[PDB]
Amino acid sequence: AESNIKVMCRFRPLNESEVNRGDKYIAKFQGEDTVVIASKPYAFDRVFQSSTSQEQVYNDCAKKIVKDVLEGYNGTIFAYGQTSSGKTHTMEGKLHDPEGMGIIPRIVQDIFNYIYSMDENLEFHIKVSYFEIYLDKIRDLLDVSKTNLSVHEDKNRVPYVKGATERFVSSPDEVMDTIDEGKSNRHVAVTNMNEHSSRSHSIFLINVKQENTQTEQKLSGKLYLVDLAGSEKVSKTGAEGAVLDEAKNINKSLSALGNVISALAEGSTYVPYRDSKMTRILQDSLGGNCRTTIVICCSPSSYNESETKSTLLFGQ
Amino acid sequence: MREIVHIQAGQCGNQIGAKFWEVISDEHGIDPTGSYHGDSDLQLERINVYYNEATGNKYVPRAILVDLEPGTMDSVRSGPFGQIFRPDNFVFGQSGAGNNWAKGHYTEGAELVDSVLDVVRKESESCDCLQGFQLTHSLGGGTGSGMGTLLISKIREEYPDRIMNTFSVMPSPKVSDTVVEPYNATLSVHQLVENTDETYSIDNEALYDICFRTLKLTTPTYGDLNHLVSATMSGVTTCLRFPGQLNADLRKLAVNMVPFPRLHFFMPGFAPLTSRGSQQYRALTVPELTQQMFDSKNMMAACDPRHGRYLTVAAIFRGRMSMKEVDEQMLNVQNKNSSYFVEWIPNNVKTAVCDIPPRGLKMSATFIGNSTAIQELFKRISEQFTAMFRRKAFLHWYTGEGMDEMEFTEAESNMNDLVSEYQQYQDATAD
Amino acid sequence: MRECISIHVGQAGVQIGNACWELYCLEHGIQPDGQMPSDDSFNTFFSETGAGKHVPRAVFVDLEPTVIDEVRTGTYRQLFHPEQLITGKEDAANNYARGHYTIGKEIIDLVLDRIRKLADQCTGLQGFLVFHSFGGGTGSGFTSLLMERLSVDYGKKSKLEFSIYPAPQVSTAVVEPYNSILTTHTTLEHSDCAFMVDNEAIYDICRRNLDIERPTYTNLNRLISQIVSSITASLRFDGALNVDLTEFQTNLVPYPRIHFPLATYAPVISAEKAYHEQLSVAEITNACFEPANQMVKCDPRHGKYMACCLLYRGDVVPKDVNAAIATIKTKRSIQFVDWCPTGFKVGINYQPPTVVPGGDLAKVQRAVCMLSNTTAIAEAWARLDHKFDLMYAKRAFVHWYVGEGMEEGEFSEAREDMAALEKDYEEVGV
Ligand SMILES: Nc1nc2c(ncn2[C@@H]2O[C@H](COP(=O)(O)OP(=O)(O)OP(=O)(O)O)[C@@H](O)[C@H]2O)c(=O)[nH]1
Ligand SMILES: Nc1nc2c(ncn2[C@@H]2O[C@H](COP(=O)(O)OP(=O)(O)O)[C@@H](O)[C@H]2O)c(=O)[nH]1
Repeated sequence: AESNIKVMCRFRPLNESEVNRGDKYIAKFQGEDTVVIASKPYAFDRVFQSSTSQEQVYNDCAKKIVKDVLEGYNGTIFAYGQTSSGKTHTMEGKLHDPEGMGIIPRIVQDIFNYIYSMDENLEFHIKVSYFEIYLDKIRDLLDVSKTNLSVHEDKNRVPYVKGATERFVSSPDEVMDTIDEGKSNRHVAVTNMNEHSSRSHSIFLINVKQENTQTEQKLSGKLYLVDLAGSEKVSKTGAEGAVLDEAKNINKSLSALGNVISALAEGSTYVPYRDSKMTRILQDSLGGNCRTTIVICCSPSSYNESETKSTLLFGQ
Repeated sequence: MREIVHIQAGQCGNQIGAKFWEVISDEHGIDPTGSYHGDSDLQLERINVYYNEATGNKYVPRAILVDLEPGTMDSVRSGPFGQIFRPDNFVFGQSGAGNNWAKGHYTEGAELVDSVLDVVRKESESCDCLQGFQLTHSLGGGTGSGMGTLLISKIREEYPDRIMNTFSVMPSPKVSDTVVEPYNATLSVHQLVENTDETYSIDNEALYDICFRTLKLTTPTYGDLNHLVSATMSGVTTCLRFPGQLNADLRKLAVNMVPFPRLHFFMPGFAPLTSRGSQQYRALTVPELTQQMFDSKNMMAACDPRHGRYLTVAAIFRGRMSMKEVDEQMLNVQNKNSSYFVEWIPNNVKTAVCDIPPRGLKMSATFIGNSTAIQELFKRISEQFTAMFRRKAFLHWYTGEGMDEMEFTEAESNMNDLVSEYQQYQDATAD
Repeated sequence: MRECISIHVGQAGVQIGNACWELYCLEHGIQPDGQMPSDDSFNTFFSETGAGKHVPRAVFVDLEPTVIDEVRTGTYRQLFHPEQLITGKEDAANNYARGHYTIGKEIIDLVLDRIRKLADQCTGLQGFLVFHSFGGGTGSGFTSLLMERLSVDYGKKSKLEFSIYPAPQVSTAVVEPYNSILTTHTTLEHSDCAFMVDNEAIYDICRRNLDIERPTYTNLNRLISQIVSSITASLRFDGALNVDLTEFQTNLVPYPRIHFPLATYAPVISAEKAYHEQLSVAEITNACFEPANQMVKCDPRHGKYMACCLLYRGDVVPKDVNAAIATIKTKRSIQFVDWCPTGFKVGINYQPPTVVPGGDLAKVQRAVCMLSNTTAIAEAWARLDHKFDLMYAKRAFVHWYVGEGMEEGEFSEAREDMAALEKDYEEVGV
């Protein structure tokens, strides 16, 4: 529901470099719920192990989110993790593979087969917008050469990203092609070790309309999928000023997000939304009629030991 | 870092700035005509924090003076600081917004903010280790409001990496005369709470009360209100402006002062606010100055401290004393006044000590506080904004100059969240 | 002869540094012109360059400078050589993310290279004295980084830390436990032996013991300096053992994690009692166990005692020294903990204390510095524990520190190790 926020963690398996080079497997699973990572337990909703299926994952996690987006609520899904953590496979996977495909092509599938199930009373009209936050400002992931967008609260006092390209989307292929031009236009940075380093939190909003010709009611369904960048120790990376500018921006907004989840998880007094620009756009998505899933993406390798830790320590 | 740059925004921003400058000049031993006629080299030393150099003996204030229509620049050039300002830094313009915030941030001011962006860029590119902008800002005016905010926004877009420290005049709904003020203030705050780093709020009624009742000036003229703003603007810069005992910088204040990031509406205060006379001596000796500073109505915004609570409080002492009261009275006043200070911040009071007092005086204090009572000031502005907006009043002002209904609503909704936010930390506690 | 580099960083660690070196100037007889006037050989801390110029091994490191200005223009300008005066520019006062990460990066090399250079000019290196403001912004952000460096760049030589952990009352940052926690996590790995410094007891002591009114930090630095200087006197001045840095470490804290000791100096007294009575070797040693006279105002009454190392500097009689300690050890009902074996380690040096031309202590004869470790530091660690959780549960301030350069993870990790460190000081029993 709203109250029960699905904090999940999903460990990838070890890779042939991690297996041959021999950074070991950290986890000691207590259960479905709880894992021991290096001395300290971390309890969550669901710890998916490295032996889990994409189908099991999606159906426990994602499938009900979509039904609820559809049936009267909105939904959020958050994906948190660093480069090579296994975020690619969890959030996207590979669409030609019916096993291998993840959260975004499975949502495109159950959304469009929700379309192809019902008949001509609901008028399904999906619009999508794709935008990144990069050095404070909101860049449009679709349309090139903008400075900032305006994220306006309406008469219902809900944030609409004004200035963005909304894509009136009609085919599940069109959904997908969108991601590809989008991801191409992203601010990723390439270093020598860190190749696809994500320097933007990116918000994908699938606005599913379904307004009934019959019952006349204005039926809708906003799904926010938020691509969360990974939290970076500049003691670790050692970088330059311009790359540190990014890394503090990430860390700040991430941490501010955890303060709202903490205040949401508390059910506190103010429950902030205003100060972080991300929590501003996701004002109602954090704190409203939202069924919300946080998918944590970690390595079980001893390379990324303090990264897993730092990430798991999120969930309060 | 080193160089603070100063910006005078609004007819008052000009005035209160020019007095600030008058003070700091006199303080570092510079004549308001031009020359360093000064004695103390220690008081000379860190001049570049505010001043630009010039012909060796003259020092140039690194001011940017913003005013929409002409005439204000003419008043300051006319004034006894006059010639100490370099005429390039008179950033005047032609046509006016006349209080109207929309007219200011959208319409008119657009021609001038390229100009100003040029000038501040020039002085910022002029600097060694750029510290921050300290902007004297008529919060509910038009030149200060809509243009000063438009500028803050250009300044922020340009420099995230510098300290945007504002001194922001927002008087009460009791003594104020500017009509559309409740609109100008909401629109201005909607930019400020998003944009600025540390906003030190100031009230003319509080300055009036300080003069009339605490100090006992007969007629509180503007330059009198300036005497007190300039003193606290002088206060807050003190420790980086001179060598002392302890810390310096305004960020070292601010990092301590703001517990969550939008709680940046500060309340300064000054002391000795003693009537001019002989006893005086049996008003305050040294420890007793702290007892004055910690007292109720001494504050540049008039917050009755029984009415809210405090978050972080800091205190800039100027004069050659010990942390004796900073040991003793800061303990005892947090012990006894326990109701006032929020118990979630482990020991709330944050003192520095600078050796140099104000020129001629012996011990001064600057209070710098985050008073949760500040939200009543916002509550009434938000009321009056609701009233005017609910009436649909002043269309032939704002909406004519292109203000949007969503951005009215937003600024309101932001201001009410600011209220709810400052109020939650009033409410908030320890275990 | 065995050459000890004193590094001092922070507002206070610099200031206090300056007083340390001013009493070392006076103890060793250097005039502010640079010149030793007569025949002595204090080449530990000082060195004569060729002309009559004794240059210290004092490394002043700072941000935007205060004291270095006052030093090279005015205060022993002709003693301190400008190459050893390391100024900085950008800001981090309070802010640990700007300290240990951002501005620390821009600093480190210019500082480190200067250190490697002085340590090149130290031929017979004894090791480091590192003086720093532990909870401070100017201090600990960069010094925790500097120690991280010198743990490799120096290797097996020891870092003798003096660590200003704040008073339960006098508190100039709000975020001083955030500093100190992160600072502790760092020194837990990269410091050799850590002398926890206060403000409170020290000020308490000036009013109770010293009986001057409520003095300025200048006089109070002249208190600390007396205490640092007595520690170093045993290297500086000739006499018994306790020359090595390792001679403290090894003697004090042989349990590897338990590396913060405490200390005190005596006689601290009034010029009145100086005239009025003459203190005996027993009475100064009885002042060594005195609870009110102890350096960090953590309570020795509620605490139990661990190791005890006593440095006597003055003409003392070793029998009477053996008796003072024998008797007071035998007699006082203080718990010497059952984990420690029984015994003090004593140290008697010829040279008496030296007094400053100031407004401070008078010309006493015989003098002692108690080094100890006691369980009472856990009380100090309790304030950290209380105070941290009090903001952290709130998540106050985190927009300044995690927002500007720190990672949030790092806060919990240090919370866990500090807490295990309280379990370390709780492993003090049988
Ligand atoms: N004994 C002593 N204490 C001092 C002196 N100067 C400051 N202190 C205080 O003792 C503690 C030392 O911290 P600081 O040195 O001020 O911390 P800092 O490194 O300057 O940290 P920032 O102010 O954040 O840059 C503070 O609470 C000071 O107020 C001094 O000369 N001696
Ligand atoms: N403290 C102070 N207040 C003043 C002074 N002169 C005018 N005021 C008041 O403070 C506000 C100044 O507004 P102004 O600077 O005119 O706003 P602008 O329209 O943006 O130029 C008004 O409400 C004035 O009555 C002065 O020198 N000092």
